[PDB]
Amino acid sequence: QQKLDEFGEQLSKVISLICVAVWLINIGHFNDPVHGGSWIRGAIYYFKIA
Amino acid sequence: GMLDPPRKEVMGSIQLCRDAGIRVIMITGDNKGTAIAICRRIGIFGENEEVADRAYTGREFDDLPLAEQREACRRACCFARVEPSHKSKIVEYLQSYDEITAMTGDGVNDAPALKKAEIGIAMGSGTAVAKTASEMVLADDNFSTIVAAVEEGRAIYNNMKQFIRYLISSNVGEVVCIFLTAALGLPEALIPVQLLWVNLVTDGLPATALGFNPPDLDIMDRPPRSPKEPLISGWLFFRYMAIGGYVGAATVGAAAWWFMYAEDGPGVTYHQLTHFMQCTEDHPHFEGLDCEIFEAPEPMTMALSVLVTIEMCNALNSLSENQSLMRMPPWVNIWLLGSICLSMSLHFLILYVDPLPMIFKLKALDLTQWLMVLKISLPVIGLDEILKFIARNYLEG
Amino acid sequence: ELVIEQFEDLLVRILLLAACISFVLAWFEEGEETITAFVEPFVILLILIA
Amino acid sequence: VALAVAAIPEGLPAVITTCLALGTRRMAKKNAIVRSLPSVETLGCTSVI
Ligand SMILES: C/C=C(/C)C(=O)O[C@H]1C(C)=C2[C@H]([C@@H]1OC(=O)CCCCCCC)[C@@](C)(OC(C)=O)C[C@H](OC(=O)CCC)[C@@]1(O)[C@H]2OC(=O)[C@@]1(C)O
Ligand code: NA
Repeated sequence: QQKLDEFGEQLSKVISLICVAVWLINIGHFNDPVHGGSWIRGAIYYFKIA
Repeated sequence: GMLDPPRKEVMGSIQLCRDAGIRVIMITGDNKGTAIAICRRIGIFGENEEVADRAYTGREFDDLPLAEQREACRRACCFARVEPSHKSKIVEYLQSYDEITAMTGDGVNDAPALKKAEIGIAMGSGTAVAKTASEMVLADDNFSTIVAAVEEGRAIYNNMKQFIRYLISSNVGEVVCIFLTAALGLPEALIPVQLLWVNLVTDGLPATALGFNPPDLDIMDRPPRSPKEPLISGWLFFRYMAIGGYVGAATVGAAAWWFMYAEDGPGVTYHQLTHFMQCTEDHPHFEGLDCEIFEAPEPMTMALSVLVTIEMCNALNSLSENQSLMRMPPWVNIWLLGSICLSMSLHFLILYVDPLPMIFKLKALDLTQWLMVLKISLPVIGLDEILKFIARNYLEG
Repeated sequence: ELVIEQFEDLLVRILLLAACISFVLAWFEEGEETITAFVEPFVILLILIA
Repeated sequence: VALAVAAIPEGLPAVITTCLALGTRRMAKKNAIVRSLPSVETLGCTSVI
């Protein structure tokens, strides 16, 4: 159980580490003011892979 | 019925020059009649355009009053029955308007004008005289080569403009540093031997790398730049004016820092470091330590490190004039990256390799030390990054 | 004649003047580090000649 | 001598030559042989041919 709880504590950190990494992989989206990238549409994408 | 026909690419090439805001004037020893007819075939004149006041024989041009001759040169696109002198004269009038003028030809009758013009361009299959009197030669007699040379010329100048501003911006900060310590009474923060290494190798590579920055796309869709366009002026003056002061205080600062708040040689936290001269003379004054602590190669290494680190940052800031690195990433010019890496690798070399730091009067610094330099240097990027933001918004753009 | 014209530039002259002044101040220093004192004069000279 | 050396960009001329020399070789590929390095800069500035 200690081993399984440990795995969980580490896992939550790795996921976060990724969710933040993916955010950095797509920073260039602040260079295209077209309507095809409103705050709502893009947000859904991160909360989609999250 | 026969004629001396225009080359195939000519018409197209004339259009491209026109798109780049470049005018084309025909100056020929041939007769007016055929000179105009060729002008129409290649697009210098319209099919049914009226050229009564846009085409002249050399004599007709000479008869015009001294005043109107100059104007005719800005209006007319065809000069015929000309003598060698007429060509250089026409070129001279053009230059009287401060216009950068080019001359293309192949005959010895073009030599004078090819000499007079800023850019003499000879045909690859033309006479030796024309060639030896020119700045360039079109190895393939193709007029399109001119356009490509103009594009290359514009691109090369935009890059030169960058590394020129870069290297010269650096020299500004260095002067501030030498002046700060001079009036602040502080000791030598940077010796000449160090500056030379920075303005030749440290910044040398970065500068060269800037010469290979990617050229703009609309470069041939813009008119010619004014010959009097200053490299640094206006907001860029103040901007570089600010960047200079920072580097001047970051170096003189990181140097005075070691002398007071560093855990390697504390000094008078009351700024009495200003009297480091009155140490060997009146030791029992407010010293209590070896006076050779001022000639210590530790603080200077702190100054140089900041200088070097700042420059490498200002090198990435030179990739563009008013564009944030967020828009134009530092990796847009791979040669620039490999450039900064080669400069830093040579900085560590000038510190560790004993035979060097003894000459440049330096001394390697530990991890904690570098972490400091990265706190007075790195912020220079955000500094200029802000100044840019102010230009493309609060200003014209 | 070509060489003489290489030293007509103002800055190249100022840099040359600084070289000589730097060479004079060289003969006025302790003998603990003299082998690494005439570097500035030579370097600034090696460049101008380059 | 410190102010002099600090104000004058010692390497500027070496950067220019290298740039121009490499740019010329690139132009030669475009079939434009440049006999005068300083001309490269002036060409792009041409307003009248
Ligand atoms: C190299 C280093 C320095 C510090 C130098 O003296 O450069 C000045 C100077 C001569 C000019 C200036 C420098 O001016 C100042 O820094 C203002 C005076 C305060 C200095 C006080 C010292 C603590 C350039 C360098 O810099 C800034 C940052 O404003 C920009 C520009 O130069 C260009 O456009 C380059 C042309 C090859 C020139 O105003 C130029 O004068 C001209 O005729 C120009 C048109 O050339
Ligand atoms: Na010429």
